[PDB]
Amino acid sequence: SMSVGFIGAGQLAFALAKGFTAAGVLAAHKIMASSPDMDLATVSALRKMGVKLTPHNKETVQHSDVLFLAVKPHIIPFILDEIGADIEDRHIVVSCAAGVTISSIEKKLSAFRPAPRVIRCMTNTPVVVREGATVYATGTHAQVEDGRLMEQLLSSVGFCTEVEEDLIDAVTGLSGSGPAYAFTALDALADGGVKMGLPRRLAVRLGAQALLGAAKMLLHSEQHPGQLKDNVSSPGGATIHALHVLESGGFRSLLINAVEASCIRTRELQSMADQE
Amino acid sequence: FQSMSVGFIGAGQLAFALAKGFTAAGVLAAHKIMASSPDMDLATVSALRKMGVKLTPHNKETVQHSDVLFLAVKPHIIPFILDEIGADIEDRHIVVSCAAGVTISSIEKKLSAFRPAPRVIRCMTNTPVVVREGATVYATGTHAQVEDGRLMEQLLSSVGFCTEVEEDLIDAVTGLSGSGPAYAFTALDALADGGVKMGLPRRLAVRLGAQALLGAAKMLLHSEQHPGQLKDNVSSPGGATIHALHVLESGGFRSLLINAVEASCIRTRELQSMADQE
Amino acid sequence: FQSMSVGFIGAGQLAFALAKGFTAAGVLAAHKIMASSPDMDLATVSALRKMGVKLTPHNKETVQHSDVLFLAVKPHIIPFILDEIGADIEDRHIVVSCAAGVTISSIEKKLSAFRPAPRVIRCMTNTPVVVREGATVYATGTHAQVEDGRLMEQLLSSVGFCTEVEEDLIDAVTGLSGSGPAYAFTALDALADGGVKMGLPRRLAVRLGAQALLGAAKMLLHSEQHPGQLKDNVSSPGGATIHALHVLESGGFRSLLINAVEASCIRTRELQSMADQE
Amino acid sequence: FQSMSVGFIGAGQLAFALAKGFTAAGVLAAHKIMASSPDMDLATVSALRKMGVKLTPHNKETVQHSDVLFLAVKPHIIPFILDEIGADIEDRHIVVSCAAGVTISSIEKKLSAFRPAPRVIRCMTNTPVVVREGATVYATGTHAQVEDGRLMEQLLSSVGFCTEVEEDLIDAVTGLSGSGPAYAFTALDALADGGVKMGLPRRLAVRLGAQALLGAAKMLLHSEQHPGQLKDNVSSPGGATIHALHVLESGGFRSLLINAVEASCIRTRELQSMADQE
Ligand SMILES: NC(=O)C1=CN([C@@H]2O[C@H](COP(=O)(O)OP(=O)(O)OC[C@H]3O[C@@H](n4cnc5c(N)ncnc54)[C@H](O)[C@@H]3O)[C@@H](O)[C@H]2O)C=CC1
Ligand SMILES: NC(=O)C1=CN([C@@H]2O[C@H](COP(=O)(O)OP(=O)(O)OC[C@H]3O[C@@H](n4cnc5c(N)ncnc54)[C@H](O)[C@@H]3O)[C@@H](O)[C@H]2O)C=CC1
Ligand SMILES: NC(=O)C1=CN([C@@H]2O[C@H](COP(=O)(O)OP(=O)(O)OC[C@H]3O[C@@H](n4cnc5c(N)ncnc54)[C@H](O)[C@@H]3O)[C@@H](O)[C@H]2O)C=CC1
Ligand SMILES: NC(=O)C1=CN([C@@H]2O[C@H](COP(=O)(O)OP(=O)(O)OC[C@H]3O[C@@H](n4cnc5c(N)ncnc54)[C@H](O)[C@@H]3O)[C@@H](O)[C@H]2O)C=CC1
Ligand SMILES: CC(C)(C)[C@H](O)C(=O)O
Ligand SMILES: CC(C)(C)[C@H](O)C(=O)O
Ligand SMILES: CC(C)(C)[C@H](O)C(=O)O
Ligand SMILES: CC(C)(C)[C@H](O)C(=O)O
Repeated sequence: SMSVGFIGAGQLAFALAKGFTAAGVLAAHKIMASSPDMDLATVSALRKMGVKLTPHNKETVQHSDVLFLAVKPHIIPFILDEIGADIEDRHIVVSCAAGVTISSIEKKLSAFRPAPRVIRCMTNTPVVVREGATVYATGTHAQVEDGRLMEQLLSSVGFCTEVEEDLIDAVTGLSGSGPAYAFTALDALADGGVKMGLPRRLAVRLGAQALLGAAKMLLHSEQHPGQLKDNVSSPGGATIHALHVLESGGFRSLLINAVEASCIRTRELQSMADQE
Repeated sequence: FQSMSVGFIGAGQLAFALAKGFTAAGVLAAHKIMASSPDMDLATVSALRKMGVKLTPHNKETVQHSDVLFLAVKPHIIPFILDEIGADIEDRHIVVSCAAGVTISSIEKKLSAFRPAPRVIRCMTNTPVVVREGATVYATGTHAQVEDGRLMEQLLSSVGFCTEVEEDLIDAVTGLSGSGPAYAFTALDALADGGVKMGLPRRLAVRLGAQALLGAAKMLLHSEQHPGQLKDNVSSPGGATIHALHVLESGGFRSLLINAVEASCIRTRELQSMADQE
Repeated sequence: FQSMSVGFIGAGQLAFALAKGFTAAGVLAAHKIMASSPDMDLATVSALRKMGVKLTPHNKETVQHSDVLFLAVKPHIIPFILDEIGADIEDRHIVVSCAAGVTISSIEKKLSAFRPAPRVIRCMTNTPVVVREGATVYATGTHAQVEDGRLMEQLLSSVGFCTEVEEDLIDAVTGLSGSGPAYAFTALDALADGGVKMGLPRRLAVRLGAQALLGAAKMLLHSEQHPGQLKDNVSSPGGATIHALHVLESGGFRSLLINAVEASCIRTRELQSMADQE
Repeated sequence: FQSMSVGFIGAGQLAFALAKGFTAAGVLAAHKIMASSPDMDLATVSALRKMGVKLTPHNKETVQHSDVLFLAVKPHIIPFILDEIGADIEDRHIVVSCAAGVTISSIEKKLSAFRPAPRVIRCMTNTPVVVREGATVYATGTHAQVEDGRLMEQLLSSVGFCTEVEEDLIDAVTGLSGSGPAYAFTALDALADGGVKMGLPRRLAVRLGAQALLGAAKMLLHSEQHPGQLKDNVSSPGGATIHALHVLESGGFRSLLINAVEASCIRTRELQSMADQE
């Protein structure tokens, strides 16, 4: 029954729309997405899914019950000025934009109607295979059932939980950027397999299966990742020799550096936006 | 395969992980599984008992019970248990060695002193078979029948990915997907430390980091695109992800994971060469 | 036994540390202990004398006094004193070698040239036996009776942790708990320097750093949880500890301690290889 | 006093650790302790309840129960609970803030708006109070009576080392002994990895590494000698320990621990600067 809109018909709109329709929670034709350029590739893929496309953001707003903001963060103020007069009391406005605060969104929208229902979320591209990692925070006028509705919807495409808004920039550096850390690691592990004599295709398949299985083990275990590691490492054995060379390069410190750098850049960009 | 009895020589981490995976998959009833260990007071033995798996101190009883016999002892114990139960191997047995490094030829040579034509398969797997997401390769031995490889692939596919390989790939597979979960646990612990540094509670940071790794791995498995293209899709221009990828690159992140696979593979080969010297 | 007599061949640091621990524990009166060194002017010799330990320059006299005979000379002197005292070993003697690296085989070979069936135990301990918090492992030799191992474990448990191991673990134990105290002394000196840099008086910084290390070690010994979980409990999100852990990780702190255990273990094995060649 | 009543505002890790230590020491019966948290479903809340500690969601009830009132909430919550309970502080109350970074000045300013002359003590402790081996410092506030400091030192000495300091030392103490246990847990995990690399079972490696750290720390606390002298006594010429110390030095081991104390102390000061601005 629910009509869903995406302002911005790009990578994230495609990923969510694919996940929602694969989950069977939405019919593709009950989704509408808008972008200025109707000839983009993401738009073609959405079109082939059966999603409704239009260049006009107002049509997306008028179609939608739940309205996702899926444009780049510096575009958010422009489209809020554009469609703010079109937001109705029935709308739930879900901002997916990195860094952009609920306060900044409500300030724009409240100049039109007084009580906009805003939810901010951070998700990631694996919603496309229904294994996303999603957090959300509720705005000033978001009703209790608004947050419940959004958790049910986003749980259909992965993990979803409510957070205080002040955690979301850190979540962005961990699970928002996290898939890229994983793709980098998987490319490098495959190079390692190839160096040691494996065909590339097998090395890619085995590395990716190893990462998936290990992540699932941790999610299903009550034990600390160090204990799961201890269970792998036999005394004198192959694994503990390999963990040593990771440690000698400061492997752990690089991943900490990465989360920190993505979080800090997220905060720094929003600081630029608020100054502007 | 209801007519199939499965046994484990060794009742430790891998025997538990496989028995838990097989029974969760429904391909084996736990009472059709027997496992043996000289220490019936181990945490893995207690876990196997509560599953319904039959337990005995005596390896000979495992052999007599089993059709498919998994060798799940440490690699240096393999020649001792081959000498112990070699005279008990029957024509019906398929011997599946899971031991790192240990060659099919060394196993066949030991068993053939007792009865010619032992049916031997060598595999390398990993602990995530316990959640039915293992990564398993196997190589068939000299006297393994064609049906033996198909049978073993059917059984091991129920607990994850499984494919046949030439034996000379297995030591490298060991360094990639055998040791792989440990690389992942290390990475996930570090990613969680990063989440905590930036203000997340530890439990949430662990959950999100693990989910991000799982989802990305599944994306790559289900996509036709290169990991670099999927990575390019994450990084917006000027954005948070590309800033983070730069600091990974500045530390030689990629080279460390190459070093790891290499070090595990080389150690695997080194240990077997020491065993072959003995 | 409260009638048991104990001897040390080599009245140096370890003989002092064990004798101090045994007597502080009350398991031995100092007068049941005899120690021998060629130089009766050593400081360790004077310290033992003040405790009430019997001293002599003659290793034969220590052998005649003793039931349990500790060998506490430097490893390259072990063959020399075995040649000197071998004809004086009796049926009643338990010979306990504390020497790093020196194998039970090499000791039994020297002593068996004089008299068959020497009862030999090899141990590795560490200096904190002086405060009854040592870490000790032992392996029993070919002719040690079952009660010899139990007696030695009872004695050494009075001054710290003590457990039986296979002899092939002892060189690795040497690199971990034998050299271990030196790693801790280095760490405590540096932690104190950090406290001083941030404005603490040296005496307070030393006291707090050592207390923190002691308490943390005791927590781990008394906990069922992984050290990573205990570390996670210390680290509040965004907080001081997680910031400090990051700078440790950026320097490869963990890899340095792995390097250290490895280097001590490898050196221990290399030194014994040189002795065996000679 | 055996009539003294103790309260914890914030029934989390530190409240559990202190309550466990106080009761294990016998200085307080569990029923003289009350702790409050807004979520009565927390694991720390259940652990305290099993010990016999009184629990309530209402911070006012803890204040009414208590003579000595510990503030054991996260630092940014301190101003919130001072506003909540300030009108309930009485002449009899000793308010002991355990919060990292939070100054006596800021606490006395909030409480004095309700009632003049609050008796305030600030402390910094660490988690090993749970095994009665904490490291604790305290500074007395403007209106603390002389016996208030003595009472607090007597109480906190029951669970470890405790001494009075000037308040301007506490942020540095935080970086040394407050974060200290986490440095030790990291070191012990890595030492165990080294033991495992060289062939030790994990459980034995963890046990020996922790015992070595504990014993070394106890040696230093009981010795009059410099940690460098104790280190010198471990290092035999040409031997295993001095080889291992070299590889520590080549990685700048000492500098990493200095970096850590500094980073924790600086972060502690920075967090309080942010609070003071707010
Ligand atoms: N891609 C992901 O997996 C995730 C992205 N996000 C957030 O989602 C938002 C979009 O990310 P992507 O989809 O990656 O960027 P993208 O660049 O692929 O798509 C952006 C879309 O906005 C469209 N657009 C530009 N100007 C517009 C306007 N005036 N009106 C309407 N549409 C307009 C562009 O044509 C394009 O279709 C960003 O704020 C990003 O931070 C958050 C979580 C993960
Ligand atoms: N743990 C893993 O994830 C994987 C392990 N492997 C291989 O599986 C084998 C076992 O690995 P884990 O189970 O991790 O070792 P583990 O040490 O947990 O279990 C070893 C078992 O062998 C038993 N055992 C010792 N001597 C025995 C004897 N004479 N007869 C019967 N049982 C005896 C021990 O009591 C213990 O139950 C090794 O060869 C390892 O390389 C292969 C791939 C993955
Ligand atoms: N110091 C420690 O905490 C530990 C030391 N060990 C082992 O204990 C043995 C000695 O260690 P330290 O006491 O540190 O050495 P140390 O050099 O302090 O004492 C060695 C003693 O042997 C004496 N000695 C030299 N030639 C002798 C002879 N011909 N007959 C009798 N005594 C003779 C020396 O005079 C000196 O008193 C070494 O093999 C060392 O590996 C093992 C574990 C811990
Ligand atoms: N954990 C340790 O070993 C040490 C901690 N500290 C300090 O102790 C304080 C707490 O440390 P942890 O116990 O580790 O924190 P924790 O987070 O484990 O426990 C904090 C407790 O405060 C409770 N809380 C939250 N809002 C509250 C409210 N409005 N009223 C009452 N209780 C409330 C939480 O529910 C939780 O039970 C912090 O200021 C920390 O700096 C100082 C020295 C050592
Ligand atoms: C799975 C593997 C054989 C690599 C194990 O982790 C080991 O190190 O022995
Ligand atoms: C998901 C995320 C917002 C982190 C995106 O990958 C970006 O870098 O802009
Ligand atoms: C004990 C300490 C206050 C340093 C805590 O571990 C933290 O990091 O907040
Ligand atoms: C205890 C030990 C044998 C390791 C001594 O410290 C040495 O280096 O010789």
